Amino acid sequence: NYIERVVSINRVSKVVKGGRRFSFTALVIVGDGKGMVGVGYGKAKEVPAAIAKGVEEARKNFFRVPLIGSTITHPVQGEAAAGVVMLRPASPGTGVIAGGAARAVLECAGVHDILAKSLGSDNAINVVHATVAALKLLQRPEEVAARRGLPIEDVAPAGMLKARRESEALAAAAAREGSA
Amino acid sequence: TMTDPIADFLTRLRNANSAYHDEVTLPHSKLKANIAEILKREGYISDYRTEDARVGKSLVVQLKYGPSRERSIAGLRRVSKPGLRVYAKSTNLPRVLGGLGVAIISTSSGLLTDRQAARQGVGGEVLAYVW
Amino acid sequence: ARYTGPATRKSRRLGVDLVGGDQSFEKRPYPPGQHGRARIKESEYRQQLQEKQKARFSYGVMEKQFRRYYEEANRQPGKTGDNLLRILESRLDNVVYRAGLARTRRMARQLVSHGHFLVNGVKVDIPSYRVSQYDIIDVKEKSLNTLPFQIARETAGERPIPSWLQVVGERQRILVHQLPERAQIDVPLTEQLIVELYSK
Amino acid sequence: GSVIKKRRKRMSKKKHRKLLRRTRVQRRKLGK
Amino acid sequence: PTIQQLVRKGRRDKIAKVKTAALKGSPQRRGVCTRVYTTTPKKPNSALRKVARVKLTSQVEVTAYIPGEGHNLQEHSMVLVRGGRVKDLPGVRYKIIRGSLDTQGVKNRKQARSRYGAKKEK
RNA sequence: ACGCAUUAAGUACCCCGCCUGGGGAGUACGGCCGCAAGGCUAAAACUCAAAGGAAUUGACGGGGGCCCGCACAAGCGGCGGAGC
RNA sequence: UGUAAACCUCUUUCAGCACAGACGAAGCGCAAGUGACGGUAUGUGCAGAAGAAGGACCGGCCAACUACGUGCCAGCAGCCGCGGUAAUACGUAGGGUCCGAGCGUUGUCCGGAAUUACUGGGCGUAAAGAGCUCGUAGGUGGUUUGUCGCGUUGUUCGUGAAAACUCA
RNA sequence: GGUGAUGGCCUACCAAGGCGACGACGGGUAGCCGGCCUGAGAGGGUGACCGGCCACACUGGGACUGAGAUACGGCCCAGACUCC
Repeated sequence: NYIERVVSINRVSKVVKGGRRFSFTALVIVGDGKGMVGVGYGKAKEVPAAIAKGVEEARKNFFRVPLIGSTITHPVQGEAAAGVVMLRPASPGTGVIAGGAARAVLECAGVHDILAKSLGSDNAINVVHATVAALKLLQRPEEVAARRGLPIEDVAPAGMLKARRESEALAAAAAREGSA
Repeated sequence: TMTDPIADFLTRLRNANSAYHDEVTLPHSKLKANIAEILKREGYISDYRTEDARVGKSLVVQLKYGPSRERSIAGLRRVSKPGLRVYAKSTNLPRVLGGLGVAIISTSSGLLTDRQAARQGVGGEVLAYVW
Repeated sequence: ARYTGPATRKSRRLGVDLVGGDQSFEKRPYPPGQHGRARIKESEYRQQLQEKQKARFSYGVMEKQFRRYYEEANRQPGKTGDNLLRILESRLDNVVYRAGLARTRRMARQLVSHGHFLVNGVKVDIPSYRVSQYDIIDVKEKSLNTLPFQIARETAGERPIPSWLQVVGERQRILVHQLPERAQIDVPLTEQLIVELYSK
Repeated sequence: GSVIKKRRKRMSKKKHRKLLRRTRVQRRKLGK
Repeated sequence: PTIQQLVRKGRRDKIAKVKTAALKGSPQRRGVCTRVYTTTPKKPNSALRKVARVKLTSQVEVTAYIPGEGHNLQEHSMVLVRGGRVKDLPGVRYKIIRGSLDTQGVKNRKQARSRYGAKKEK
C-alpha cells in the first residue's frame, strides 16, 4: 500500500556528435503514510522507467520520521545544497500546507498537519533534500531523554506529552476494530 | 579581542562535541561554571571540574556520548550577545526545540532554565539555547 | 443566489454521486462534456477544488458564503474541517433533509425559503439559518397537511436520521440534541483538502 | 570571473575618455 | 551586517518604480488621439499593431495600443486609456478601452465582449 | 560548485566597509580636490527578461600528444587548352 | 449537450393584487392630542412557475477541450510566448470550468519577495572587503569583591476614551 | 512691562553665549491618532466612513466684544474676483 508521489519530471539533454541525446529524470518520494519515507531520483531514457528507478531508490533509502500524532515533534530548519526548508509542527486540522515538494514528502510520510516553507533554492530536488535533512534532524522525546540521561517529563513539555498520550490511545484503543 | 567568554565556552563545547572530544578545558568564570552546572543537571554533559591553572582557574567539562558516539548535545546558540542583549519576560520566554531544548536564563533568582523561570514567574537575559 | 442548473453533472465532474439515478455516468464513468474519459494531470489543486465544490453543490451554498463558513471554522477552536462540516450541517435545509422531510437538499431549500417551516415560534425563510442546540423546528399548519409533508411522513423510513437530530411527532416536529461531530456528519467527503485550498 | 564584464566597463571608459579628450577645450571654456 | 551598522545606517527598501505615470494615480484617463497609426513589433513577432499617440488629461502624450480586430479611430477622437503591457511593442504600456464615447465595441465579438465593448445581441 | 580546510571560505563573538537584477553609468548636474590629466561623492529618465557564477556533455582550436587513410611526399598516367 | 428538455406532480419564497398594520413614545403636552420615516416594514389571505442570469476563462502558473475559419496576416498575451494551412494560446461555435447579480479589466497597497533579511540574507569567483595603515567620535569589553538598582525582571496602582479587533 | 498664567513674550542694560554629524539651518512631502488593509508574525502601506485632537473659513493682516474667538453664516484694513 506504499503511497508514491512524483514531484518533478525533467527532460535533460546530453549533447553528442549527432546532437541532443535526451533522457528523463523523475523525483519520486514514497512512503508508508505512517512515518516511513524515502526519496529517489531516477534517471532513464523513458519516463516510466525513470519513475521505477526512483521508486526503487526511495524504497532502498527509506527512513523513519518522528511524529507526535499526525504532526512532527519540534520545529526544525533543514538545509541542503541550497534548499532551506523550515518545518513547524501544527495543531491538528490546519492541514499539511507546503509547496509540492515538501508537501509530497510530508504527505507520503503521513504528516497531515504541519507548517512548512521553502526559503531558498526553489529547485525541487534540493528542496526535497532539505526537507529530508530537517526530518532527520528531528528528535523524538524518548531518544532526547535518553541522550540527556533524564526522564521524559523533565525534558519534554506537558503539551507534547498530552498529545502523545492522546495519539497513543487513539492508536491502540482504536485499533480494536482492526484487530477484531 | 575576546568579547564574550560565554560564546567562547559554547564554541569550545560545540567544536569539541563535533570532534568527539571527551574533555574541554577552558578558562574559568563563575558564570561559565553555573552554566556548566545547568548543562550537567539537564544532562547535556557528564561533569565539570573547577581546577587551578598556572595563573587562575580552569573549567574542565567531561562531555557525554552514547555507546555509538551519539552527541549528547546537538546545538548551542548564544542569544544575548554583546552588541545585542536579548531579555525575556516570564510570559514570552523562548521554547527551545519545541520544548525539548533548554534556554539558559540569567535572573535575580540565579541562573535557571526557561522551564524554571516560567515556574518561578520571572525572566531575564537569554544567554543560550543548548538543545 | 443559488445553482438552479442540472444536478447530476456536478456529481459527475466530482465523481461522487450525491443523489443518484442516472445511467450515462453509471455505465460509462466520466465527468460531463464531450471530453469525458479524457486524460487527467492529477493536480492537488483539482483534488482540493473538487472537495470544495463537492461540499458547495451537495449543499446549496455558493463560494462567497462557503468562504465565510471556512473563516468561521478557522477562527473558532478545534479542527477547521469538522467545524466547517458542523456549520454546513447545522443549517435548516440540511437538517430537514437529514430528517428526511424532503429527500433532497434542493427540495429542503425550496421548503424553508417558501416558509413551510419555523423555528421556536418564528417563521424562517432562510435556508442558511444556523440552527443551534435545543432548537424546535416546527412545521406550520398549512404545510403539515400539504402534499410534500404528507410524502415525508409517508416515506419517513428510507434514509436514516442523525443522532444529534430526532423527529418527535407525526406532525414531524424536529429536535436538536447538540451539533454534530465528524462521526455524526455522515457525508462522502474529507475536510482537510478544503482548508488546504483556502490556506493557499 | 569572466572578462566580458571587464570588457563592457572597458569600452564604456574608453569611449568616455575619448569624449573627454575630444571636448577638453569646450569643457574648459564652459567650466572655467 | 552588525546591529550598530543597522541602527546607524538602517535598511532602505529598493525604490519601487512608479508605473503608468501618465495616468497620475488614476485608473483611466481621457485623451485625444493625436496620431493613430501602426507599429511593427519586436523581432520574433511580425504584425501591424494598431496604436495611437494620445494626449491625455494629465498633460502627457503617450502611445496606446488599440486591441480588438477593428477600430474606427481617427485623430481628434476622445478616447479612454487604461493600463496594460504589450510585450512585443517595446515603448508602450497603455491600452485603449472601448466604450470611450468614440471607440465603439468590436464587431462580432461574442466570447469576451466585456473586454472589447460589445453589447449582447438578442 | 570550483574549492577553503589551524595562514579557513569551518565553529563563534566584537567593530568597520560594502551589495541588493543587467545596461544606462561609476556617466550627467551639483559640489570638493587637482596646475592639468583627471579623481572622489553620485543619480534619473529610458531600456532588457535577463545579466551572471561554477560545473557537465559535446563541438571547435591557426592547443598538445598518439595513430590512420593515394592524405601528403616518391612515381605513373591524366583533366584544365582542340574537336566531338 | 443531457434529468438537461418536453410532459406529470408540488411549491410559493421574492416580485404583483386586496385587508390590517406597527415598535420606535414609562417619551412630549397638562393638553386631550402628539411618528417625518409610513399606510412603510411586517402579518393575513389570491393566482400560477407563474415576472426574474449573466460575466470571465479553458497551453503552463491556472481545473477546464474539441471542431470550423484564418496561417508571421488578422489577432492574442500578465511572464514564458502562440500565429509562417493540418493553431486545444487568434476569431467563432459547441462543450466545459470558475464565480454568480454579479463577472472581468485597469489603477493603488500588502503579500508572495528570506527581493533591505530585527525575527530573516550576504560579500574568494555570482552584486558586494575601502589600496593599506594611524587614529577621533562611537560601538564593544578579561578574572574578581562589594555596592547602586539605571538597564533588566517580578508584582501592584493609575492611565492606555468610546468605537474598532478578539472571545462569549 | 505684559499676561489669566511661567517665560525674550516685550523692552533698556549687561555677559557672550546657544544649536549642530546623536544631522543644526535648509529643501521636499504631509494634517496627527484611534484605527483600516495586508501579513504567520515582525513589519509594510494607509489616515476614507465612524470617533478624538489640530488647523483653516476668498487671500493676507489685525484686533474688538466677550467666561471663552482660527470669531464659516461677526467687525476693520488691504488685495483679487463678482454684482448695484
